[PDB]
Amino acid sequence: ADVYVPDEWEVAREKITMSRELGQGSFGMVYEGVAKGVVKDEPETRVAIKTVNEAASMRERIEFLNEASVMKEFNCHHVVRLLGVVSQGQPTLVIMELMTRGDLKSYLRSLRPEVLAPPSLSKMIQMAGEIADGMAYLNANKFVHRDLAARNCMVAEDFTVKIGDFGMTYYRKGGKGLLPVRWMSPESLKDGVFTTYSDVWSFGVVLWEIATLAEQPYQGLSNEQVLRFVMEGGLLDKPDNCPDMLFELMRMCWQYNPKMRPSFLEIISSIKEEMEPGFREVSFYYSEENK
Ligand SMILES: Nc1ncnc2c1ncn2[C@@H]1O[C@H](COP(=O)(O)OP(=O)(O)NP(=O)(O)O)[C@@H](O)[C@H]1O
Ligand SMILES: [Mg+2]
Repeated sequence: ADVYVPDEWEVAREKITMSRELGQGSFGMVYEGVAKGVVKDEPETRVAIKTVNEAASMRERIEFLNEASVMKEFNCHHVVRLLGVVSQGQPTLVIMELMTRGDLKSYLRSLRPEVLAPPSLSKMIQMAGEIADGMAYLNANKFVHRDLAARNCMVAEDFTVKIGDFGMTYYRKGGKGLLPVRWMSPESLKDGVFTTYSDVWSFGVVLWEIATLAEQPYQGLSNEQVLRFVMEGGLLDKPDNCPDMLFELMRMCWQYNPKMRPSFLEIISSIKEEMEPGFREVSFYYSEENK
C-alpha cells in the first residue's frame, strides 16, 4: 500500500526548533520556529513546522509525508516553498517557508473597516500579478490547481502573496476535499472539466475576494442556487468601489467559453507595467524558464 522513501530533503530534527503554534492543520498542529542550514548561505531560517499528532497512525504520517512531497517538485518565488522533511523518527515534521501574515483571505478580512488603508489599485494589481505568476509557473509545469481561492494563497512578511502548498492526485490536478462551488467554473460544474482555463476562472473570483476584502462570493445564494446561476451565465457583481480596470480582468477571466479567457501569462503581460520594480527579478514570467 503506502510507503515513504527517504531522500535528500531530510533534515536532522536537532536543527529544528519550534517557538510557538500557528494553528491546527489537517494532520496536526502547525508551529513557527527556526531551521538551520535549510537556505543557501543562511545559517538559520524562520519556518513553519507542520506536524502530525501522536494519535496518528503510520499510514497517516506517511500520507502526510507523501502529500507534502508534491511541493518538492516546485521552486517559484510566488509559490510557498518546502524547505525540508523529518520522516525518520517520531514527530513527523515538514518544514515550510514561513508566511507570517497567514492566508490571503484572513489577511483581507483583517483590513476590514470593522487603521490601515484598504487596498489601493496598485496594491491589488501587485497581489494579482504575484498570484498569476505562481499560477503561470504551476500551469507551465503541467499542474492544474483546481482549488484556487484567497484562502489557499499565503501572505509573507513583506506582503508578497504566494500560492500555498497543495496536494496532488499529462496535466496533474491539485485539489483535496470537497471542492467549493463558489469558485468553480461553469464547465467544471457542468462536466467536471478542469483546465488551466478554469484555474483562470477561479483566479477572477479571488480578485473579487481581494476587491471585497473577502466577502462570500454569491453571498445570499445557496451553493445549490449558485451551481445553476453560474452554469446559466450568471456572474459576480462589480464590487462597491471596484476599480474599473480590476473588474475588467474579472470579466475576462469569467468568459463562459474557456478559450476566450486569458492565460495567466496573458493576464500578467497586460499588467506587468503596473507591477513593482522587483517583480522582474523574482518572477517566473521574467525568468529564463518562461518559454
Ligand atoms: N507556510 C505557512 N506560513 C505561515 N503559516 C502557515 C503556513 N502553513 C500553514 N500555516 C498555518 O497553520 C494553520 C493550518 O493551516 P492549513 O492551511 O489548514 O494547513 P493543513 O494542515 O495542510 N490543512 P489543509 O491546507 O486545509 O488541507 C493555519 O493557522 C495557517 O495559517
Ligand atoms: Mg493549507
